[PDB]
Amino acid sequence: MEFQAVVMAVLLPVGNKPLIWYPLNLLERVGFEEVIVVTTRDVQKALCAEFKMKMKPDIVCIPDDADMGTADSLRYIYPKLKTDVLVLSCDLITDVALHEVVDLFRAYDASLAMLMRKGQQRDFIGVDSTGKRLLFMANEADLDEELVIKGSILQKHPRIRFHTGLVDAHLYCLKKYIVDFLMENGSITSIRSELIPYLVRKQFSKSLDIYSFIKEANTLNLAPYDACWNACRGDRWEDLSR
Amino acid sequence: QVPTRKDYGSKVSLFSHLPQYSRQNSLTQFMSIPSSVIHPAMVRLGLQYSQGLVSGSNARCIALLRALQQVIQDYTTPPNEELSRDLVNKLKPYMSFLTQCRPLSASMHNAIKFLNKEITSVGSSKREEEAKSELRAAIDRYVQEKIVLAAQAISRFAYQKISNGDVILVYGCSSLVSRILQEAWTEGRRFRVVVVDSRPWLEGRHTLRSLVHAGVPASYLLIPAASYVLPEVSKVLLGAHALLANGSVMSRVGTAQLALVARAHNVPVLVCCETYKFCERVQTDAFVSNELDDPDDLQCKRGEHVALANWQNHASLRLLNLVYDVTPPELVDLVITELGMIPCSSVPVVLRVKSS
Amino acid sequence: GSELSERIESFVETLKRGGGPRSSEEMARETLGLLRQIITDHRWSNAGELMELIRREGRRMTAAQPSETTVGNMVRRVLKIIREEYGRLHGRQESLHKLLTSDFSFHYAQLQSNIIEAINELLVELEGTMENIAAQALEHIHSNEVIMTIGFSRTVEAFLKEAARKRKFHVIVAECAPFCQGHEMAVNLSKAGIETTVMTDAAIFAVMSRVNKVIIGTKTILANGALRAVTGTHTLALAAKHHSTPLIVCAPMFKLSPQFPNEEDSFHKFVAPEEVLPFTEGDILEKVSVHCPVFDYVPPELITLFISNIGGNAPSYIYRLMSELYHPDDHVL
Amino acid sequence: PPPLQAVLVADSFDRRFFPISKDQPRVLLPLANVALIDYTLEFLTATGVQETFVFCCWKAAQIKEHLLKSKWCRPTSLNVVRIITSELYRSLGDVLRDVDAKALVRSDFLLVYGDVISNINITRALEEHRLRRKLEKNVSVMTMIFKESSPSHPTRCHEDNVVVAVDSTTNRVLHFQKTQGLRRFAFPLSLFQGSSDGVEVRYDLLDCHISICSPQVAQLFTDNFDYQTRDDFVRGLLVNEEILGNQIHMHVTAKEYGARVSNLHMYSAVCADVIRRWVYPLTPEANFTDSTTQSCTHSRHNIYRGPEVSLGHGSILEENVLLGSGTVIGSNCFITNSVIGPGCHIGDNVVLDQTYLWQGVRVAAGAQIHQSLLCDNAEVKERVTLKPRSVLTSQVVVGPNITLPEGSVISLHPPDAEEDEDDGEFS
Amino acid sequence: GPMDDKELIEYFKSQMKEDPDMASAVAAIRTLLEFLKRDKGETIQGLRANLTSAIETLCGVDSSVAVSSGGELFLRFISLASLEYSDYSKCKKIMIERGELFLRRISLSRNKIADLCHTFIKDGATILTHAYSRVVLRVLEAAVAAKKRFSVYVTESQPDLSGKKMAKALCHLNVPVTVVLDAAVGYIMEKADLVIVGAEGVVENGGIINKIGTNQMAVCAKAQNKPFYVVAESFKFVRLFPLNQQDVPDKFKYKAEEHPWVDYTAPSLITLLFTDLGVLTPSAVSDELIKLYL
Repeated sequence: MEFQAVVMAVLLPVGNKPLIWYPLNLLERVGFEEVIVVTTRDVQKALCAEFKMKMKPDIVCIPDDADMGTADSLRYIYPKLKTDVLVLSCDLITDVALHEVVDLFRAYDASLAMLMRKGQQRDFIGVDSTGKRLLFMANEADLDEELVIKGSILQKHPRIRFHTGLVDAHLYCLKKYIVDFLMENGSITSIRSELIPYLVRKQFSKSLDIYSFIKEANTLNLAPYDACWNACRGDRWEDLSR
Repeated sequence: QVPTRKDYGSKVSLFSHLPQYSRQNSLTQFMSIPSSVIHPAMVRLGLQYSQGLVSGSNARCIALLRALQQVIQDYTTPPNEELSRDLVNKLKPYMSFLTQCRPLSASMHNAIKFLNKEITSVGSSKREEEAKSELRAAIDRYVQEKIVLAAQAISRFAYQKISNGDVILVYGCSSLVSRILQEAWTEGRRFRVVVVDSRPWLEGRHTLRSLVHAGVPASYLLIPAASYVLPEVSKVLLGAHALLANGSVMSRVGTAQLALVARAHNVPVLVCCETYKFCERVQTDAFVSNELDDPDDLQCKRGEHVALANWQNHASLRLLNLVYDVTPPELVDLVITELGMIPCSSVPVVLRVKSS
Repeated sequence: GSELSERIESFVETLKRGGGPRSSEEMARETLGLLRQIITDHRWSNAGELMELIRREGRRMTAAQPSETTVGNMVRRVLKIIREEYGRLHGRQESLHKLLTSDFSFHYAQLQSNIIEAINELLVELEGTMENIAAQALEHIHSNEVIMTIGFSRTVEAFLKEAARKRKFHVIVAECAPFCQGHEMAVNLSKAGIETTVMTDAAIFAVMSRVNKVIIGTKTILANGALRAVTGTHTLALAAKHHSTPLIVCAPMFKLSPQFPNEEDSFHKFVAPEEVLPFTEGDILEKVSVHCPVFDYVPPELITLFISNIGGNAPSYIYRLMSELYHPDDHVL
Repeated sequence: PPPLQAVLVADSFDRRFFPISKDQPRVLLPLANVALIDYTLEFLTATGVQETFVFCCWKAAQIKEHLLKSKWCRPTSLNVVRIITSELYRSLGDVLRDVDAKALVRSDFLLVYGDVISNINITRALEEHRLRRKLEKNVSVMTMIFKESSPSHPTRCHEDNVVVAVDSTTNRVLHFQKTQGLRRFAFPLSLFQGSSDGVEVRYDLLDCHISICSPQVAQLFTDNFDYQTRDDFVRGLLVNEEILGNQIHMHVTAKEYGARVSNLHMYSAVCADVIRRWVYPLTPEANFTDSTTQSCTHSRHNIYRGPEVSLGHGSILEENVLLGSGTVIGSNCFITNSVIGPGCHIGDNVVLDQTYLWQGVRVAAGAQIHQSLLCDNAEVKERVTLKPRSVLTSQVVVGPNITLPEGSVISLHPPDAEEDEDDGEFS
Repeated sequence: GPMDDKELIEYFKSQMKEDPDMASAVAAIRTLLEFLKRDKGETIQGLRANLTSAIETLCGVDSSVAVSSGGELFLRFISLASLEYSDYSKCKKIMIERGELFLRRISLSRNKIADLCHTFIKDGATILTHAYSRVVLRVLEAAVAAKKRFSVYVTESQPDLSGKKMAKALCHLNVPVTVVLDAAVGYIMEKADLVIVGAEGVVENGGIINKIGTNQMAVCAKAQNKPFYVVAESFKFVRLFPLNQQDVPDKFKYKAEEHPWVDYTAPSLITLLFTDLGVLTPSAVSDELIKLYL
């Protein structure tokens, strides 16, 4: 058991099939049999009742609190975690071959592996020459109109490829000690906005490695309803195989 | 179960009996995530084997033994069965998967034989956790004795064969050779080293860096120019991947070339090898048993174009990337092992005294 | 006059900076044309002045690039032609017969025309050298043979292409690192339908046990039958000798140089270390000596046969051919 | 295409070579017994330049005398060399303003300094520059030449270290700055506003100080009178991208060599590279300058020996040694990684390591010189040991029975020299 | 101690002089055994140190390889005896008796070699030898006693004319022998059918250490496809691995312009070795040395 599937939800079935089904279906075809889902409870903790009518192999649902972050909800189910965690979100609708990411976590003994896609507050992504090792993680909120790179980083890696328009899939392969540190330091609220930039910064100061797989085929429809139609426009395209 | 890896490209007719894979192609794309048929440690080990993340024979053996220790730690016995049989039967698919990822080296073969002998020797009355701890301790002791103490003894033996003001020629990358040279320089010997490298791996560069970091003067050149530099060379120190029962030295391709040119230039040839790399099999040439690497590695960018790009378009064109070669015992003057300084013909004798 | 001087300077600078005529036959043709222009345009009275002028020009061209022996060979051939014409028009080798049985100041009006027509005949014979060498391919290649080559030799390519028109065989090509020109030879031979294999020089020994004969080109042929070939050819010759594999050198007659292997430290051509160790290595380049010799010396005892436009010969006969092409007094030049 | 021209600046307007440069201009300093301007002229001629303009202000008389005696001033040279001298020159901007005023350059000239050692062929770079000029209506004005290198190489001196941000698709220079004494590098996001793709930060580039420019570059230098160096022009052009963009591109070479001798460390690194044949075919035995006094023969372990050397008995030349014509070496000597000029006299039991001896240097027996530089006709007495990074300038005589410190610079000029001396270090 | 350096050297020289037939190594081993007999010690560490010092002194007396080989063999014998018996008092008697038996066996070794080697000489053969060797003399004596007829060529052995001594000793038993120069080995090689030489020391890889003219003789025999046979006793097996001629220790070359006294012959130039262990290939010496030292 090198991975435990974990699903974040803090969702309404906007589509032909329920939105949560597609990540569940992807995990099922990729080989998973035990899945952990954290359901929203701000409005009503009835998502477990809704999913109790599904025909998936095995699901373990847990209601969340009134308000919690992604990292906080990860901390919520710590006793249920024993190995490296595959953290996903219900909004993921993609036909990715997960071995394109998991292998990055396998071959290099990565501390964290993530999935991102080419696009149609921007995020600055700095990778190496091979295009796999993530060197820089930035958002315009924390920058005073000046992007700063340490001299030692360029000493070790004298070529940095910068991507401005890229969409994260919120698909993460995380080591156990990452979750242990997450519980040790309660300051972190969301893995997407603080934990990953913190790990990328700690990559250059017991070795820490961050890897990212960049895709150019399909991505997940964002939380806003504006892209909700677009996923449907592709849903029938992807429903034939899946 | 585990699918069969597909052969890549067209092979030379003389080498049609050997597998030939593609580096980009991996076996894990058709395997379940998380891994169930194959233990995750073995999956990761095979992934780094096929991509060439670990390459040295000693490094490959150490990584294999670490993965095996992890498997033994995670292993549990099934009801109405014995560990001595269940573990042996369970390890075989993992080794088949590893072989599919990349053909096993001689050191890994010997390690597998030793571990199988150790597991078979485990008594039925032994407790599960006692047996697992004993197996892990045996693996650690095997690593210690067969690698670290052997390298230290070989370095001490080779110190006596290195004198002040001599020129030593080395080939490729070998941890034993680098350690020997580093300790020889440390104890006070003053000399210079000539490093020989070959395409496409260019492993010798590694050794060069080590020498540069040790303060030892060093020179660098490719294998075709070796005949130019041997007139000033006094001794040739070669690492070995395996020693065969007939005294032949199985090593990186180009080693027998250097031995032949050194003999043509009247330069003695010294081979250092740990006794755990000795093999009972025999081999007269490099055709019967060898490894076929990725042919696309032979492509080189000369000028502004790659001449070998899309080489599969030509039906009659073939690309051969041999990994190993065999040096006959008549081209080797001395073998340095942890047992001492012996002739090549004494290789079977060691095989007789190690077994019993 | 001025145009001839510009041509000579351009040739010297091209030789010094490399490049120019890729083909050895093209370089020989250009050298012969330059020598013909020197003879025609420059003013001379007797044979001695012409010989001294040719000697000075050949010395300059040889000093421009000592590794290019074709220019010096052409200069010595022209000098021998001049000597033969002067002896034929004026009068009527060292040996025991000459030792036992016991002046170029004279001027003749028709000597220049004889020299020019002899040079033209030499050029005409030079044009058909490759076809003459390739016409002997069938006498040396049998059915289902295995041939081993190194680098990219145009003469060997013509040899194999002519042989493939009527026989089926396999050719193994070793990439002459660092300038892996063997890839071009392999793809060219594969385009002609020949089944070819690409391998590195490190495998030359390993596959040598399955090779029937070795056919290689050369840059220079020395007076004793030794070779100045591409680097790695000495190892190939040693491997062939270990297995008693016949080694055939397909080399035109204009690559014979009356020099001897006594010369040292100028034989091999040393180029920038970037070809062997890239500049991006960094700090370790400060304390590492990197040498990249382009050419290699092959002793005559490792060569089985020489195939030239005049046929096949043993190395032990090379001296006689060298006696028929060059006067012993022009070796120093 | 029109004939290719080149603008050669024979004046180093900085002052990094004092006190050595007081007597001899930096452009005429002997690196491997050959002046730097000779290397620059050979590089320009080899790459196809047919017209070279030489601008010299400081000590221009010696430069003119040396150039008129050189190979490139012969009528048979394909690269015609013109000498323009003015005492009002103060920077490269002044030279370019003069070029614009006199309209010397017609189209697509080459800009380089007089202390540049290179074997680069810019034919591909020139073709790319001309094609991008034709396609993009002469918007682009400058293409710089960089060598793919590593930050840890000796040729990557700290003073001239540079970090660049470019567009990978079109090789367009977006940001350019120097890393002199900086542990952090700041990149504005305005370049990211140009496009969401293509931005790449490069720190593996060595500044060959070679550029393919346009007459518009000279016009811009004339318009902005505050422009003094090339860095000022590049930074001003890059910051003012809103109006009259005038994009700057770049070209990277990986198989050829290019460097600039701007200080003693760079001088040592470039000399080591030249001796080790890294600038082939520009090698000591090639004799790219047609002079009989600089001929030599190459031998194993990179040993270059000139005519009439007569090495003494028991002396050993280990590796990377160049010997000038007429140099005399004593007995039981040990010379390694050193260049010795013509007409030198060396005593017995003297150990030279990584030293550079110019013509006329006499060294007494028993000396130990390491990583030091000796100028013309310098003298060293008996029992003298020179610590690394020592300089002796213009006939300095050093007394016996002393040991110089590491950073010892001695010259006949009192103020600039740290230890002014005439016949000894003790006053 | 009980025996001093002076009287140690005196005993060695007297034992050599009393029986000129006995080899230097046998005399050295006998002297070491006599030293062990009168030691008056009680610790196996002091006994080992004293024996090592005695071996150093004996090797200082004469610079032969065989003496050092015998010293190392004696040291290994002492180590094995100490391993067998922990108590020193019980160990000393075992060492003494085992040394007596060892002396008897190394005395019978020469006759064993002669009996096992005389069969390789044919009727009407031409045997080529290099210099004086008691083992070769005994081999030829045993061949003559077998009613075999053969001719012998010997070389004069220029540094000290022991070849003339060998020729006289062979004439003593009416053997047709000839004396040739050291420069005539290649000239006379085509006449000889096989080569028999002695050995002062057998190195680890199967090669031999012998008089200065042995190596060129073996090379000339190899160039003409002639068998090269070596007769050597077992106590001359030494764990030395000379890579070339310069690799031979200097304590054996000299004191026994420049004139080395010994040379090394590679195992590839040797057909068979005749020892008291039997007829062996050069590869068997390494096996013997490995088996001896665990």
